[PDB]
Amino acid sequence: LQLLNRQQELNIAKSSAIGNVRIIDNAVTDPNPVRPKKTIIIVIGVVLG
Amino acid sequence: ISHILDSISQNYLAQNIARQAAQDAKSLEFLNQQLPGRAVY
Repeated sequence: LQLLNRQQELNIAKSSAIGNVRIIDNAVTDPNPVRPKKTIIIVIGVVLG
Repeated sequence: ISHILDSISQNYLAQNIARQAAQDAKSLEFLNQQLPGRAVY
């Protein structure tokens, strides 16, 4: 019976299994592209010219 | 803005006191799913 209780506890622990890792924010895309940086490219064009 | 900041603080509080109980909550969930010699019960 002691081994039965230990087996049940191990079943619970195996199934729960919550890890030390947490997904806080799932991935969502920023709708504003990060490339190309249009303003800095045009400014660099002006200054280089 | 004060209503928003109070909401932020309360959401943070609830998130913290839910993460603390998360492991025991999932253990209890699986135990409820696991309830079907009688000493083990």
